[PDB]
Amino acid sequence: NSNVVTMIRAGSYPKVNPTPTWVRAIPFEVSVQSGIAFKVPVGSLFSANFRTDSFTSVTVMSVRAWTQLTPPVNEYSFVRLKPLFKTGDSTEEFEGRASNINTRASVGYRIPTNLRQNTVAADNVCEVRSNCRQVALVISCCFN
Amino acid sequence: NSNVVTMIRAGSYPKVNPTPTWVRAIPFEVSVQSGIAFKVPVGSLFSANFRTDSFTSVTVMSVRAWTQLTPPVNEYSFVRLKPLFKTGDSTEEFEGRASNINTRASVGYRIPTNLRQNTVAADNVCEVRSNCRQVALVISCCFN
Amino acid sequence: NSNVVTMIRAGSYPKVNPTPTWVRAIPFEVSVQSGIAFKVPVGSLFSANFRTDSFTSVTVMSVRAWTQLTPPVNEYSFVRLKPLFKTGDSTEEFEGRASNINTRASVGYRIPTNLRQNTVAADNVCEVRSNCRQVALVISCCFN
Amino acid sequence: NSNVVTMIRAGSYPKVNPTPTWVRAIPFEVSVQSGIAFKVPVGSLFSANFRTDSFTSVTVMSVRAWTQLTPPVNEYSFVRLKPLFKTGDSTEEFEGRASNINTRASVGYRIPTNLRQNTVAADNVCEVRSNCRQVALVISCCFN
Amino acid sequence: NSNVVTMIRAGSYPKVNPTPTWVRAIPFEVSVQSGIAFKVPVGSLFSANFRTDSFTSVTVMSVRAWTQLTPPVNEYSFVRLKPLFKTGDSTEEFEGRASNINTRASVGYRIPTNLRQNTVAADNVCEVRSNCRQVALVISCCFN
Amino acid sequence: NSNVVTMIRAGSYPKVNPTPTWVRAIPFEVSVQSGIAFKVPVGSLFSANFRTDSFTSVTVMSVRAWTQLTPPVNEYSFVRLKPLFKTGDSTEEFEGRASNINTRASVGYRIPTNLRQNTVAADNVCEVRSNCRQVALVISCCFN
Amino acid sequence: NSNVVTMIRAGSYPKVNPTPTWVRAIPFEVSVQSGIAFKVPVGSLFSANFRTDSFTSVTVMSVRAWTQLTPPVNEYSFVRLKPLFKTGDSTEEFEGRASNINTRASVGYRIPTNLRQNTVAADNVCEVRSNCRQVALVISCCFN
RNA sequence: AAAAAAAAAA
RNA sequence: AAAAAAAAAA
RNA sequence: AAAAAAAAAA
RNA sequence: AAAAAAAAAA
RNA sequence: AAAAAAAAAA
RNA sequence: AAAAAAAAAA
RNA sequence: AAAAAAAAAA
RNA sequence: AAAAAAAAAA
RNA sequence: AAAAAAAAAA
RNA sequence: AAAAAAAAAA
RNA sequence: AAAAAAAAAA
RNA sequence: AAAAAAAAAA
RNA sequence: AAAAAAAAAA
RNA sequence: AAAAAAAAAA
Ligand SMILES: [Mg+2]
Repeated sequence: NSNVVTMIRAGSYPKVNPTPTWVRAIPFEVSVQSGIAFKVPVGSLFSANFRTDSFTSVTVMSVRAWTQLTPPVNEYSFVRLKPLFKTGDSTEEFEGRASNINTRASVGYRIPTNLRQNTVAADNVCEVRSNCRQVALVISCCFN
Repeated sequence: NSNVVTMIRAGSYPKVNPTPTWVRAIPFEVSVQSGIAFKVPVGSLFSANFRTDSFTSVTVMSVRAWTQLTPPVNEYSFVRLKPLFKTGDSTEEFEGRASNINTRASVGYRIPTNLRQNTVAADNVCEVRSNCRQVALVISCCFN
Repeated sequence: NSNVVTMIRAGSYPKVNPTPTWVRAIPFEVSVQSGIAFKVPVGSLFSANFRTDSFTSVTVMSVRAWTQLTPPVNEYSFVRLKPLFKTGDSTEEFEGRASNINTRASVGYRIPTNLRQNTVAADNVCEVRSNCRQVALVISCCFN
Repeated sequence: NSNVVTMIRAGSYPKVNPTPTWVRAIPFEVSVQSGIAFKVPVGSLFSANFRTDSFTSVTVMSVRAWTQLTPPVNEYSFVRLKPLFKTGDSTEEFEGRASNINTRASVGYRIPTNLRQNTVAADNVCEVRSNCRQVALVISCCFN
Repeated sequence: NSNVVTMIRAGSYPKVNPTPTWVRAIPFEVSVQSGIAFKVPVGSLFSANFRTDSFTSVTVMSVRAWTQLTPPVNEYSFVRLKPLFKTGDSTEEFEGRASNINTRASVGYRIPTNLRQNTVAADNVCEVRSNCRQVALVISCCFN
Repeated sequence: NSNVVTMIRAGSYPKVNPTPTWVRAIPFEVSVQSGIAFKVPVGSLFSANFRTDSFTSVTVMSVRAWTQLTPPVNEYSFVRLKPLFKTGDSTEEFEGRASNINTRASVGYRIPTNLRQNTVAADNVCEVRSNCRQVALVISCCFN
Repeated sequence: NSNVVTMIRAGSYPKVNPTPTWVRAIPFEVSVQSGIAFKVPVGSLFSANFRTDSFTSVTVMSVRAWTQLTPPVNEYSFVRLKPLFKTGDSTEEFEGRASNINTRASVGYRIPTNLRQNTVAADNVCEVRSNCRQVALVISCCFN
């Protein structure tokens, strides 16, 4: 291959965009109480910690959740997700349970194309229920 | 295709990275004086205006330059690029000229693999000369 | 085939969901006045009569309508449907007419993928007009 | 694909059913005492928690069971299932044991076609034995 | 081919619609001031000048823009487009620049299927920025 | 498919037309006396009710007619169409009759290419005769 | 194709005929009394209402008949045709009956080649019988 | 499956 | 015969 | 797709 | 042999 | 079926 | 390469 | 894709 | 059409 | 050449 | 997919 | 990749 | 191996 | 030779 | 015979 700088024969000025979209997998944790649902706010996805603080909207594609701390004594971990939407909340309760007490439970759901509109910081993604005090989420989304 | 949320059968917690790399084409302008070379600082690529203020290093891959304002009366636009590098500056003067007084002049150079190390805000990309008072740059780079 | 119970060699505890989605064709009637349009509420679709009282949202896919009573003397039955949407109402008036006075008139419309968002009880599906005093609807939808 | 509503050329009024059947996998737990068998009532499957409170009969196809709490000290989890039938109870004791003390034990059984009649709330599905204080069941059935 | 009127053997009365949908490319102009973004209202698309005054909703599919007057002295024309959405505004700034001072600058963007819902007169399509005092827009859209 | 807005690399300003042509099937009704021909005016086709009030000309391609009310006692419906043209009226009498007293009569005629000139609101399409007091027309035409 | 008049290189004066033959399907109605046969006169086919008043002879090829008014209460329509010929009358009674009280009855017969001689106004085609007071006839014939 | 009108593309 | 939902399986 | 009547053509 | 108009057919 | 002049096209 | 108009030809 | 100048190689 | 980054899949 | 909307057809 | 035990069949 | 339930379709 | 976003190429 | 129940296997 | 740098070309 080349070992020196070489000339590019550029032409006209291209179409440009200083502030493009970005397809991402955002990891973050939320704290949960026993037997009480926690609504996950979209605003959690806008943070300098993720290089995403310059965005104001995001299109969520899929949501996956793991338990992040150990469960109560005698119990296996579990986590439930209930999808939420601005045009109408769901009542599905997708649930995963561990089969080894020392292991995370996990579950996720995919959002269909007809429901992939933008959300803003004030919106919510889903409700989380778990017998563990922390749940780790990984959300796949397109920032725009 | 599906019209409702569906279950994902997630497994172990994956490898994650909250602060990933980003391949970009960054557009910005600089002011140049007649007969005086202008050193383009790498720090210009780190700005909230480009969603890149969270990075501190970047690997520049190629530089393209267009004249941005009209040339002096009776002349055609021209722009020159001289590559700069921390381990040793170049003396090439890649030059483009307009063939129509009303049109931009353009030129670019590609940086070879063996010279694609990181730069930081205090470093310089290249020297620009032009008979126009502004030059528009589009730099292809990998933020990391 | 087997005539007795046989063992299943079950494995880890699976992903579960106690409240799944349901793809349905719901049949109900509405009362129509002459010359006056009737707005069909989405809330009609949530009812123990359909096994759907546990849902709060629904994604409507297609609407079909039939006249359910005889037309006025000398007339042939007709029915019109005007689609309604929360992001903006349509002005189409899909219309079916009977070619035999003793026969139902019918018409339907399909909602495109890009408009299949959720609707809740307070929302409306469409407007119905008819010269018959009742209209029977069958709505294809996904409860979620 | 289409971006707007389009007409459907509906025909005669179709055959309809407002209360269809539903093929389901229902997950619930039961409390078990040491040394004592627990009869699992069919009535557990009818509940608003499963969107099934509108059904009065169900045809059970297969039963699967997992231990839901940790076993006694020094022991590995186990669970046994004895199938029950209105025309005559079985004496099989399908049994699963854990090979890791921290792991659920599991077992299931399939009901043959010739024994898939309806069962109502007063009937029983099976007997459960376990050295763990709770057992999680998933039952595959057709509500009708 | 035939030179006279001939008979059609028509059948039963068909499904009809007196107010159908219309796929269109609407051309119009907006006035913009330097350094100020102009929000383009959807209501611009409803006008007798386009035969569209009888619609109240539209699904926007793509937006293209051109500069419509000459740029300031010594400058090349430019135009930026920032998409707007009811469910959440974007921060992209799609930009095109002229390479001959006597030529229009142009740029455009396409709206994805998941974001093609309806918009009414009070909604906005996008923000426009330019150094030219007028910008010509051509919007591909579906009136319904 | 794509889930976010993407750039279009627009070129030169295209050819545009804010007021285009429209191929339509227009349904309307006319009142008829027994034994008396009714001349159907072309102006019926220009109406806000059809989104056509901005057109002043139209090219009729085909005419189809149905009886719209029940026939006199003891009779079967019938309907006759006689084409009219500015350059010379026809004397054809295309006729349809019902074979069931409860059923619409219908007939149609196609206009040949050499006769597809423009007509204006003061022109006439055809003559209608029927033993029913109302006739329903569906005209296929091109508005220009 | 050509858009202007063009020359024909005509030759010798051709064979001509100002009064050609005409294959036609003539529709007309006759009045019938209960229990009485009606002889259909051939003269009914020579009329300005059919553009045939310039013919004095006709060759009848086939005869079809429909009932034209409702039958008496409780009865289904029927119609009978008995062919008549100048060289000798038939005694067949081709009959058709309705299977729905509201629909027309119909029947017809074909005249074989050996019997297709000319007929004039004073001749008869056939005898009609019917329990309906009017019968509609369509006769396929060659005017010469 | 072919065609006309409007839209969009390689 | 293809595709979407819930269930079951090699 | 075949046949009759009228028209036109290689 | 191909086409238009009227008629008839599988 | 080939060619020239004017027009129009993929 | 196909077509229209004028011309010319086997 | 072919050629010249400089460099490197099987 | 090939390659790099992020995302997603059999 | 493929697709959407309106129209027409075997 | 092959085999042993019990059952059943062309 | 095959089969059962509810939905939709050529 | 197929797809989306950003980049680059024939 | 195909199938059901129990057992054993690549 | 393949490649890099500079030049020139279809
Ligand atoms: Mg009937």
